Amino acid sequence: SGDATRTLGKGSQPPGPVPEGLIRIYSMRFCPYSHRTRLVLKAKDIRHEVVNINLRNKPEWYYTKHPFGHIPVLETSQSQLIYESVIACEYLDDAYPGRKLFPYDPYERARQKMLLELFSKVPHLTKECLVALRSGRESTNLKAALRQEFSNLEEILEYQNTTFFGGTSISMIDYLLWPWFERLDVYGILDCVSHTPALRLWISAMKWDPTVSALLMDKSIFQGFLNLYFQNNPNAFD
Amino acid sequence: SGDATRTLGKGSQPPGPVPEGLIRIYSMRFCPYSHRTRLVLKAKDIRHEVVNINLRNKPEWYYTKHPFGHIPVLETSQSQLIYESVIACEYLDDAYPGRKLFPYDPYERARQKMLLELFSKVPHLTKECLVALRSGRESTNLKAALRQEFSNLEEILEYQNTTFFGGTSISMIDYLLWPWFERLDVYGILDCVSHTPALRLWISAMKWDPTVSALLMDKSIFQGFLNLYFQNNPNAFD
Ligand SMILES: *SC[C@H](NC(=O)CC[C@H](N)C(=O)O)C(=O)NCC(=O)O
Ligand SMILES: *SC[C@H](NC(=O)CC[C@H](N)C(=O)O)C(=O)NCC(=O)O
Repeated sequence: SGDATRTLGKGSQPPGPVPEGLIRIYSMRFCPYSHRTRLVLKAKDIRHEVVNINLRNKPEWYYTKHPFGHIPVLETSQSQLIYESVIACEYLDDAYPGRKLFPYDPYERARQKMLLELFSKVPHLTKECLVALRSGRESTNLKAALRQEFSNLEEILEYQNTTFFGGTSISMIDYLLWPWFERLDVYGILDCVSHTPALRLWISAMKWDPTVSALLMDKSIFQGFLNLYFQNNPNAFD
Repeated sequence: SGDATRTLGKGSQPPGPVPEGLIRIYSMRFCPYSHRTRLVLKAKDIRHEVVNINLRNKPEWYYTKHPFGHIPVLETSQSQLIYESVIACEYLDDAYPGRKLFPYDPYERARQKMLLELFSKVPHLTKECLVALRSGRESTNLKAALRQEFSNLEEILEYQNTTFFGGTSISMIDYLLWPWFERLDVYGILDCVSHTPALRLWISAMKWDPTVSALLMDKSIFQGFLNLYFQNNPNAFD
């Protein structure tokens, strides 16, 4: 919600300076790391501007935002740059008022970061699973590894006996995990959660969250992206 | 300072419960990750107990502190477990009063975490360098890679024109990086900072810090450790 604009690529005008009272995020519509920070921006009700970046043909000026041209990057009114999706999310939460997403209790807050670490293998595994399916490979081994990681997550929800990873209602950790879980269906690996019932309840509960729901990707647009993407078609990155 | 005790290994008595008003850290005298958390414990003047763990022959009960028996682990009076050195350090800083090690400003705090990420390749590279030297390998390539990482760090200090990574005086980020820098000499890779003058000034400045100085390892004990270690001698882990 609010990121439906053409990407800027090589030869594009850099945006103006960030206006006072706004923060800016450099994103890309299909990037799960950027998705994570956009969820936090929305959930916290932060006034912001989304600038999409062309990852195949990056604007030369974009390397002045991140030395390797990665996304997400946050850029403030005072010229300050913040990156790593997790560092970005955490900064957003501390810097801005209203709803607090991380717990106040130091221990509870640490627990969520520990849960974040337990999840660390999932992003690259889902990616490897996708790449395998998209080349026609019998990706039984990667799926088996993903299922294990998801079993590790299931045991947390199951032990805590709460709907969300951080308790009875949604919080920071839930948004941090969300984007890869949204992608399972289109990735073709929704079956990797067939054995994890609390994860499946969590997925349902997440979709009902105002913020999660507002930012849900259109499934058919996303399928088109993946087709162009795996053909290395420049149109994917627009 | 305060970690000069025999390690507990297989068949060892587990320690009692953590007494009210104390936090406990599971460590090992030569572990750089644990060293990081001990520096924070000391710097914050936190009342604590250090329990050393035998990494070659782990106590069976230790898997009830960390599922893979890693260190450091913090254990509280209320039975709570916190791990990952960085998560531990961060929790310590938020939970305990007096001197604050991370900056108060959200942006400045985020910057330090960004500096921590820039440093991320250094631990395993220094380890690979050590392993290479200790088997008699012409480790020119690993040293070249380490030197690059150290050049990346030098440019930060140089751009900021301050002694410490977080400013004119010592702070959290400095303690987080410290342990690998202490180890360069005994590792045999002190020459990998020959080209980085602010890093070398920083190293000198760090050694003068009350906390850093208090926890400095004895060089000859450490050489003995490495000899036993690379011989897979059980005595290394005592
Ligand atoms: S989704 C696009 C890529 N983003 C990242 O992999 C950021 C990961 C960070 N670790 C994080 O923010 O958490 C991306 O920037 N791809 C462009 C590239 O050239 O790598
Ligand atoms: S120094 C001993 C080892 N510790 C770690 O590698 C912890 C690293 C974490 N990422 C961190 O705390 O930052 C260790 O626990 N070795 C024992 C083993 O069997 O791996």
